[PDB]
Amino acid sequence: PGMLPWPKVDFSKFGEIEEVELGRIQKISGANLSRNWVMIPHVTHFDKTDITELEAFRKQQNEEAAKRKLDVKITPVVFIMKAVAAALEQMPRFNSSLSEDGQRLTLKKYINIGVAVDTPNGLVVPVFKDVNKKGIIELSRELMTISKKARDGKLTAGEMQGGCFTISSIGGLGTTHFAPIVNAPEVAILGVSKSAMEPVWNGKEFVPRLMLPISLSFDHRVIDGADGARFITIINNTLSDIRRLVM
Amino acid sequence: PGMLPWPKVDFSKFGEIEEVELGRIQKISGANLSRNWVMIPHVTHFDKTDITELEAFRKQQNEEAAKRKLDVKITPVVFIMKAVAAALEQMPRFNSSLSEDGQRLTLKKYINIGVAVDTPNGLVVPVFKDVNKKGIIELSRELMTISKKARDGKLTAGEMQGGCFTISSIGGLGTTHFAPIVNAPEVAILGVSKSAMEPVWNGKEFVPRLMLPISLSFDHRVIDGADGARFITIINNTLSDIRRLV
Amino acid sequence: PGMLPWPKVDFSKFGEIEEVELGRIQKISGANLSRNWVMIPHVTHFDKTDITELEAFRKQQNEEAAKRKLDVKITPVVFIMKAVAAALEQMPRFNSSLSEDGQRLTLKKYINIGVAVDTPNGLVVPVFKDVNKKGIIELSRELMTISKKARDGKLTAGEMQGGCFTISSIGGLGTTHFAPIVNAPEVAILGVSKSAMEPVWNGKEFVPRLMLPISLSFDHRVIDGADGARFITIINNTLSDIRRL
Repeated sequence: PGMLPWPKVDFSKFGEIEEVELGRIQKISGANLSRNWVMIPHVTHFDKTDITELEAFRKQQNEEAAKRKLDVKITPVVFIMKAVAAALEQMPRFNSSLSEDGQRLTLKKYINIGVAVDTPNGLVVPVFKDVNKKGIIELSRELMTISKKARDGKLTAGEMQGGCFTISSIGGLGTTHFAPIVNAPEVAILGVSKSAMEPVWNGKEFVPRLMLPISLSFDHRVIDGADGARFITIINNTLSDIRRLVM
Repeated sequence: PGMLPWPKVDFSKFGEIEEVELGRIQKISGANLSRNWVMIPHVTHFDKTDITELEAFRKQQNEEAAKRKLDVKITPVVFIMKAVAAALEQMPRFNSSLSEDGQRLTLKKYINIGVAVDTPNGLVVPVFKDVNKKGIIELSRELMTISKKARDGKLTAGEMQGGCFTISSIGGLGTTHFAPIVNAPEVAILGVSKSAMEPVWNGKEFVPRLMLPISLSFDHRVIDGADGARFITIINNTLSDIRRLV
Repeated sequence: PGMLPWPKVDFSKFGEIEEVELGRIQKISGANLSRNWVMIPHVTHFDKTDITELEAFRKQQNEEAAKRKLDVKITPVVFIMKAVAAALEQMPRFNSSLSEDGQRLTLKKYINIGVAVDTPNGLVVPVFKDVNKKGIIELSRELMTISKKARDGKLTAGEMQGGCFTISSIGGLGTTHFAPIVNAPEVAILGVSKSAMEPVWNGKEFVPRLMLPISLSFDHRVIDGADGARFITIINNTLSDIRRL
């Protein structure tokens, strides 16, 4: 509009350089991000959830699947998808998309969750259908299947759409927290960082508990701060108690 | 300008949908927020303040107001208001507004603070006048009244303006920290998250202390990083030491 | 465009005011920030690094130069400079700049790092050249000189040009973490907050360790989430395993 333009400077004046044309994909990504960033007023909430019992449960279930030879591995991100899916039911406004002119809100009745997955071509986001209607075992098989397909790059565009919400877990690579960008036309995204044993006050003394840090970036046009806090809390509570497993 | 449009998707290829029009109030706020988001380069500072003594002082104070029947609950946010007000005097540049062209900064000598209150239609921000000249009892009394007014939706436009700074306390609902958006034409906003008992090093051992996490988002055109850190430290030091309060 | 204008309010209605015109510098940096904020999709990563051994080594080195009277104070930010420079080597894509149209990426082979320094007129960012080639003692002396120069306001043009990466350490003044704005045309910026002794699990008990909080904002058009995590982890690992030097 009436602002300063990009800073054009001769980099060779300082030393050797090398210029590279981005891939066509990297360009599309960059274009979507520039739009998302400018159009969506971002607010990020941070939180930590006690997954001590979730972890013991996950290992317990993997053992049971091992003795009867099921060839299925339950990763912790499966429980995160389920916790998110449950939360989208209780707070339907997070399961939505805002119109282009920002006038109308489309409330989605179906629950599909995109999960960021690392490929040699950087992160991509496959979408899992009806997370709310599928069990841990079935989702784990899907995640397993989609994983290798992801790392090979044999991915169809059709598999990468229909998302209502995104989960990005980068804790395996690091960070204690992060502030992600919302994936339009979705209205929110959950970030997951590395877990760690922490001293938690029980009322008389500190006790070691396995804490999982999470973050929630949301479109502030659609969601207000109070509703954001209620949402990340529900996810917290759900993850810190796996009685949701016994339907 | 020359960027991609909002994605168009036929959402019904996926399942049942329901399109709904936003409320009048909602379109206005989201329109304010879009402007605030792009015209204000945001920096967010995070911090934690030891409120162990403040909590004991607060429960002591209104158990005596109960003894004299003053009909007033002292909420924690009242103390945060005073701490912010005191910090605004010590660093006047935080109590200001940038002109549209960004050449002129208006330093305000008055101190009014907007505080976010939850209502049936979401958070609203009523403004409290001369926070630096009012006592804990008076502010708490206004707070009870104005919050009650806000929930019924009877708030007046005059009670919604004159703001110099904004406080948003959502810790009663959750989060350990958050990064809020500045409410133009203001310059800074303070967020308050949920408190927790945490192990704090005393020099020889860890001891349990009640820690309140706070956050400060500010207009980086007006405020640089060092002053932002100095500002949140003052708020921290004021809340962690009730002497500075009185 | 199709957006609200800046709010228009007469503030004298509410009480005493005083309008002040910004200095030229303040106007200039504010204009830069407004563009950077809008043109760069920001993502901020957070982390903590165990600097217990670094701090013990740093104090040993200072006490040595002290008795020899060599006039050199090693500050923690010098180690961070070395850690970042090293990371810039391992992950060259952070050592770069994106074109105005966002189609071309300029990979640099030189490593210059700007470090935020406080002055009577606020923070300024003088650039230190060839950090990957220079030692800790040498950088410490450079830092002392340029810092005194900045506080006196005698920094040349060239002394503040050529940066590839910015480090802003405000931990001496406060904060437990913060999310800074990328200094275009750079691609990332590292913030450093106040260190504190924290309990750390060793497998059977909590032991006290000195933890330094760091944060990383970056141009998400160039850097994705995974590589952002890898980058901040390298700096973390380098700072916690001082042996690596």
